Parts: sequence; C-alpha cells; structure tokens
Amino acid sequence: ATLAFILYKYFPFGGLQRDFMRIALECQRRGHDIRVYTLIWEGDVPDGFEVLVAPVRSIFNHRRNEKFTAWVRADLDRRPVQRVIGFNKMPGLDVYYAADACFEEKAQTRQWGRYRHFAGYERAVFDPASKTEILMISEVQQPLFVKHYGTQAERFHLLPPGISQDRRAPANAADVRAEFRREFGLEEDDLLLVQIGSGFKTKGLDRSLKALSALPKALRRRTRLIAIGQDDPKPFLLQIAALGLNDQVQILKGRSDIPRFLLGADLLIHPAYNENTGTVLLEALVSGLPVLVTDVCGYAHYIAEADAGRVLPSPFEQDSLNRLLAEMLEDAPARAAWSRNGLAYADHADLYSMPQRAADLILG
Ligand SMILES: O=c1ccn([C@@H]2O[C@H](COP(=O)(O)O)[C@@H](O)[C@H]2O)c(=O)[nH]1
Repeated sequence: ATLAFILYKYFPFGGLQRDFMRIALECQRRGHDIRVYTLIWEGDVPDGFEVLVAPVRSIFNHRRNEKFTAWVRADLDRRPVQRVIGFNKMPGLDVYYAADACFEEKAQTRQWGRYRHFAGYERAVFDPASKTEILMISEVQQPLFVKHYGTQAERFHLLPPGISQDRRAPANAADVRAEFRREFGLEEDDLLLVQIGSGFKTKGLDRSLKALSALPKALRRRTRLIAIGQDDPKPFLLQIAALGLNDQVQILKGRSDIPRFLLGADLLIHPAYNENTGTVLLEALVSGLPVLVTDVCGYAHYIAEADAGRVLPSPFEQDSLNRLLAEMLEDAPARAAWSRNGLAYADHADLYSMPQRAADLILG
C-alpha cells in the first residue's frame, strides 16, 4: 500500500520537487497510497497525498535536518510503510534519488558542524554497509560516489531525463512566441536572454550579467535578460546597477508558465559554477531555444550532442563567456540551426520517461 516520500522542501518551481512530484504521481497511478514527510509544503496538495510537515526547529539547518530524521523515524516506527524513498541524503532510506552531486567531492575543493553533518548524511546513504538503493540521474557522479565511499556497483541505477510534456514545443509555437514577445514588448530585432531556475548565484547569474554588460554596443542595445527564480533579487540589483543594466534586466519570482519564456526567448544562458544535471538545459532544447552552458553541468553534453548551442570549456574564464555570448548573438544563421537541431533531437531522444523507470525500480 503506502509509500513514504521524503524531501526537505516541497515547492513547485524546483527540479528535485518536480521530479519527486512526477514519481509520486506515477506510483499513485499504480495503486499506492502516498505519504510525504517534509519541512515545508508550498502549493496545492494533490488528491490522496498524506503530507506531514515536521514541527522541528533549530537555528542551524543541519541540526534542523537531524531533528527532522528523528521526528520522521518516530512516526514510521508507529505507522510503518512498505518503502521509503528519499530526495535528500539521510539515514532510513530504502531508495535515494540522487538530485544532488557528491558532497565529499565538492568539500575537497571539516571541523564545521555543517560539513560533518552533510558528509555523515551522505555516508549514511552511500557507505557499503548501507542497503539504500540509488537512482542516479548524472552518470558522471557515480564514480565520484564510488571514489569517496566504495559503494557497490549493483546499488546504482541510472535513469533517463524526466522533462514534462508541456515543455515540448506545441504545434502553435510561433503564436505562443508572438503573444509572449508582445506581452514583454520584444520586437523582431530584440534579443532576449533568459536565466531560469532558483539558485541564481550557483547557476551563475553574476557571470551572465557581466557577459550582457560586456557585449559590443550594437548587440548590447538590442539585448535584455530575464531571470526567473524564487531567490532574493537584492544582491543582483546592486550588480545590475554597477554594470549599468537597470533598463535591460528583470528578475521575476517563480512562475508556472516557463514554456512561454523558452519559446519567446532567443538564448538560454546558464554559466553555472556547478550543477548536478541541469533540467532547464533540456527544457530549452525541446523548445528549440539555443543554449550557452558551462561544461561542468551534467546535462551539458546533450547540448553538444544535439548541436543545440555551445558548451564553454573549463576552466571558467569571464572573457571566454563574454566572447562566446557575442558570437552566438551575432550569428543568426547559427542560432536558427541550433534551434532546428534541438527540436529534431527532442523528437527521437528519450528525455521523458524518468518517472516510469523510477517507479519500476521503486516497486519492481
Ligand atoms: O520559476 C520557475 C523556475 C524554475 N522552474 C522549473 O524548475 C526546474 C528547475 O530545474 P533544476 O532545479 O534541476 O535546476 C525546471 O523544470 C524549471 O522549468 C519553474 O517551473 N518555474
């Protein structure tokens, strides 16, 4: 009957959250009851989901997390379930969905309460004595986990991407784009950069703004950027002012009409410092939106392979981003080709079936 799903936070505008939601919904369609344990739930509660919001408190997140696992475990001890699936690393998981990269790997780039907590919770999952089954979405991170923990090969299962169908370009894409461009006041010659997804700092909004500001006068004048995410705009409001970008940048809060932004824009810019996968890279691809992304992103290879944009090699060089942005925007035939390529690729590649493959592994 019952499946316990565990994640620290539910909200609709996150990739971890949307993956969780598509997996929970697929399990519910196969006959199972759905219980969710969480620190917060924003937005509607689907019909039939029992959502338990933990009442635990602590000034430090890592300590909040520890009290959360105690609270959750008490409840399961009293009201058991058939399988426990986590979206965050912690003890007590039968299945862990690897929405984060390897923490130990990034920590080596230690007496802290934070570090100790996060490595201990990673180890609880990945230590060879753990029974946790792991659903991988970044192929590249599996050897990093093995390197740090010695995790058994037979415990890892790689899933395809899980892009939702509404991201796919519709038969009326031209009109959706036209209506979006009207609403935002973008002419045929205007160029729109979009930076999409919460966590602007890690996803490199500071680098995107610098590249926009560094453009040649002729392109700079025609170009604007919209960032969309739940983050506090205020640290970026200062950067935007200092680069003189007040009249050509907007930062919006989370929205549920992302496909309109992907159809209406001219380039997705994603110069992330680090990124486990990069859902929005693939969402741009299926919408025929050209991408500019750093090679550090786990899904950047899809952009190279589909020939749907340009991947910036490491090590990161602001000068190299600046030049590559200007070349992509100056090259209109190249953008048209990147666009066609992404749409052709989206029609034959499996970028969709994650939730069914995940549900198969969770359930048999
Ligand atoms: O305002 C927003 C920001 C992101 N998102 C979605 O959240 C996901 C972000 O992916 P990520 O967490 O893997 O970076 C992706 O599917 C976006 O389309 C929204 O739906 N609305």
